[PDB]
Amino acid sequence: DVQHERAYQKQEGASFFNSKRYWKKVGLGFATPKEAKEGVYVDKKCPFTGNVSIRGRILKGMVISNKMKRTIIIRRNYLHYVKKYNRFEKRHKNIPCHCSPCFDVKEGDIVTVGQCRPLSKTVRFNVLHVEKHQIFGSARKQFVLF
Amino acid sequence: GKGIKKHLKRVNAPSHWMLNKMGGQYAPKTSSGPHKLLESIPLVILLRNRLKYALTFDEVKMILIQKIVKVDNKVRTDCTFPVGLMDVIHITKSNEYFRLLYDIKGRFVPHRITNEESKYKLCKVKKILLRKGRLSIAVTHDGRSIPYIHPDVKVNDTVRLDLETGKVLEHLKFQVGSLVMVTAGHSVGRVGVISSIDKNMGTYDIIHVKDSRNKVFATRLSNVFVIGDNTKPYISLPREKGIKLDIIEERRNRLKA
Amino acid sequence: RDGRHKLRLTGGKKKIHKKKRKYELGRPPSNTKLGSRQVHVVRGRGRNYKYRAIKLDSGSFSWPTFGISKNTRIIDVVYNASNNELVRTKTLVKNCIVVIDSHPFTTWYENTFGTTIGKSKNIDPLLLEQFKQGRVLACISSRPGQCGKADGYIIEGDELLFYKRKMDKRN
RNA sequence: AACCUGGUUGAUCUUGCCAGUAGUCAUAUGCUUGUCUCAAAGAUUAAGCCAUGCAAGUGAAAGUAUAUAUAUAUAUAUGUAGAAACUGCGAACGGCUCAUUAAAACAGUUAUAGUCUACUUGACAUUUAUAAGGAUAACUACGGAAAAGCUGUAGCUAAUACUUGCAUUAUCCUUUUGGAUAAGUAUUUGUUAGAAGGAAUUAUAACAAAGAAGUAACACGUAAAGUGUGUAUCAAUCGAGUUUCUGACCUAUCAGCUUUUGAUGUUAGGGUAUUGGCCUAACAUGGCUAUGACGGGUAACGGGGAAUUAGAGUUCGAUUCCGGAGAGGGAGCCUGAGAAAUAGCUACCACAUCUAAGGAAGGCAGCAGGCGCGUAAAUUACCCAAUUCUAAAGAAGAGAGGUAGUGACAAGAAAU
RNA sequence: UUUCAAAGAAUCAUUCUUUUUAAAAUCCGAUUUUGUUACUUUGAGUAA
RNA sequence: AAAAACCGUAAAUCCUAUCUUUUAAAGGAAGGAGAAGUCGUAACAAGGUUUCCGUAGGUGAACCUGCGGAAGGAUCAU
RNA sequence: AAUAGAUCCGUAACUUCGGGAAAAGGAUUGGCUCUGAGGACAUUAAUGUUAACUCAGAACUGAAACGGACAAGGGGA
Repeated sequence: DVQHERAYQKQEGASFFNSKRYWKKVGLGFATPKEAKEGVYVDKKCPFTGNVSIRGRILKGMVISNKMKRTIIIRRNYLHYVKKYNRFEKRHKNIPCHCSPCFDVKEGDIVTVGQCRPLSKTVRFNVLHVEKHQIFGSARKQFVLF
Repeated sequence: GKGIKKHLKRVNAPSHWMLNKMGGQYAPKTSSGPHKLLESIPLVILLRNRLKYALTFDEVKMILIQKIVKVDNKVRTDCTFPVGLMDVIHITKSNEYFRLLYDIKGRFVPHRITNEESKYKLCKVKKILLRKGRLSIAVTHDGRSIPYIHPDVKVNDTVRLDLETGKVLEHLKFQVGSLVMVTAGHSVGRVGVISSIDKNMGTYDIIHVKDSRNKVFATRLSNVFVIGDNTKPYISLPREKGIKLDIIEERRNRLKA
Repeated sequence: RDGRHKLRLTGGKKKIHKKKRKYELGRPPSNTKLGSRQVHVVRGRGRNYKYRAIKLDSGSFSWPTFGISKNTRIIDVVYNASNNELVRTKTLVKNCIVVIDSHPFTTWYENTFGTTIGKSKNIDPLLLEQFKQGRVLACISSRPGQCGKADGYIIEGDELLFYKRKMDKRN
């Protein structure tokens, strides 16, 4: 039920036989969800299960497209200032961020993401905290202070 | 090719070197030593532009040939030895000991030191590692590795290392009543007791230092130096005594001669 | 060979400068097969010699159930999650499935526990019958083309269930 | 130094532009030149071509010495020295130029919990010895071709070049001490526990395995035992490589781009020093876009900076320095820690040299000078005395660089 | 549109400083924490 | 060791198409300047038919007419 | 006389926007040995029974040749 690829997800280091699943406290002030701690998903690139260790910086953004498998797109709305006219002005850049299956992602929700070691061609970030934010209109159009 | 670089232009001489613009084209790049290049000076500069013992680099070389200069009570010969943040340099031909101190103005200055207190150097350990068979070693800013430290010593404490035996004597911790120097801060050269610390989650931690004139400033946790506890600064501070002197009333003092 | 000369994120193509610097490198592929033991040494960056195995025969192998290892030699290659060509050509890779002898492990079991640390683990009938056959499955774990030698762990439990179920509703 | 005047008209008030004006560290050019200080100077176009001369080697306690010479008590022992030579180390620094470069570089600001790291420094190690084996230079002797950084056989010999290789440490019971016991560092794989960081599959401990490279068969002399050379690991150092975030010239008469040739991602693997479509196989159909992508131009190396300022700004930024790229223009490659190096090599074309015609060797966008270009730019000078580099590190090299020369590029002082 | 205000010393006739006035966890009648961000004040990292 | 193959890096030559920049080209058709040239009364007054616009057709040219507008008109008005 | 089959890649001027167009112009093509995908049927998520030739890829091999004959546009301004 948990493996269906042409391979098996090993969950490195979790041990199988001696003892007395594996999960980490990640630190940084975020908490491990009970869903992640009592789930059955197996992954290598999961922030809370894999070999990664979040270090670097922390960003926040919106979900745009969750259609992929285990990857989502995060855009970073903010304001940019111009020295000539002395008025702030809008400017944005999106960034592909990996998602663990323990988190349910929906379009428009506010997500916090942390920096991780290069994981794909241009995916270098992993989601940590997700809060439910409803949307009206288009997620692409919608802008928030974050 | 793109190998390790081997020159430093005179304009690109480090900040505290105080070298003239037209006096040539290049400043010496210190060989890989016990301290960072950005925060240490070569003995050539130290004995030339401060001690004024010689007038040419080759004269300095002829001085260095005789085994007269000593660092940490042992012999050194290469003209590119960065002295480092804290140490003792001995000259036996005149039986004089110098110790590197800072100024409230942000530089390096040698300080005359008597023989008794010249045998004590103070080193802040930078890392604590564990080796095979449970032996704990400490790596200092001095580029020196001290094995078999007490379990008492923590990461930020300072250790009274002896120069000759290469062994520890005592530890000094970091309460709000411990004298601490600032290494490379923009307010470098201030001696204080530190009012308190401020630990930040996963970032730099900022510590507040209080002075003898009730002035309070803040500094990054990385570049502090435990120099002694509330009793006294254990080693001899320079003439300015490590208290930073305000600019206008400093001009007043300079004018009143 | 590593970091340029391909399209960008948005979909365009970047203009090319910065003639290839050597430290990108990208050494030519090395393919290790089954035969007589023979290895080569490669002058890796920083004078760190790297062992490139070209023909391997034997190495280390481990029971995870008892947490033990015993030297032996591989027999045949039967499956890999990667492309089918590497298992049809009898080569070795990091996460491949191969066939091993049973006699050294059986002799160790007899000398240790008797009968044909933390002992008394009750083993399993499915692996018991495979041992009775005498040629068993095992999954390689190390990288032969990196370490110059082979090592793997014998497959047990639902892992072997999945492997063998894909092996043989079956052809 | 927060500045205005002539010009539309028969005369007037306007909008409006032309012109006047002053600066440039902005160049050329015309005249003229009684001094001193100071000093820009073939970037503009031709990153076009080059005669010539040089531009990187290295020996003062310390590898190696019957090329070789001397000096001390009497073939005796030492020395003082030594070209030629093998080897170590640098030569991958510097200097020069800006054609390519438009989220690429660059700057600020992270991460490397995803790596490597020459010299040096500090701690410090594991499974025949009253001193081990060959293998060769310089050289001697026969040559050869025109020539070059050309070379065969014969004989040799050395070394810190190459290569074999001489114990012993730790732990438990009665409990100073008697007995018993264990013997692998990295690196790799499998199974457990587990001072620091914020979080480890961290440090480490135990077990099952594999397994490198060693631990001094090398030379000199200081306290009234020392140093040199070289070796395993850890750390720092002198750094480099990837890398997050934010930031740019004009243009829509470039609106839809990318995806069979990897486009975007998942799985697994090869590969690299680590990670990654870097690459391989399978699978998914995805990613960017009027917040201007994809395209095109730039008489575009980026930055701190320069010109002008009342303050806003606009324009120049090759150019003392930081970083990037390059050595004709692509491609490749050895050695070496570190080069995809060019005063290292290989191959093509375009050039071009010498040539006994058979064949050789080439890169001045290094310091000087020549041709060509154009309005446009300096001596084939002196010296490592100053700075600082290289090495076997005082005594030798250094067109890096300093001085001299030409110099109404500019700037300052001041006679008639 | 969602916390207003009141009170006291010190220059000259003003300005200025200082205390409290709800509810909820914290302390045996007192001891004391009660959004994010833009913004703004400060700092440290700030090559020459 | 020459030598040979293999996936691979890929120099260099040619063909094909496209793009970018200058240039030829018989003639054709514009604009400008020039000089007292030639033909007319078009416009400025009720400019001698008020002027102008949008559009279709015609004339040697300035122009004209038809249709619907505007007053910047020659009317601020039984 | 030149190819002409099939797959794949690419395809201009003009235009009544329907086409031109199979434009032009290219690449592959055999034998043997394999890999994968494409169905129906019955038992309490799992195990069995059974059927086409159709495509995509792979090594190996040959005097580098393979629409091997038979069959079949020469294009362009």
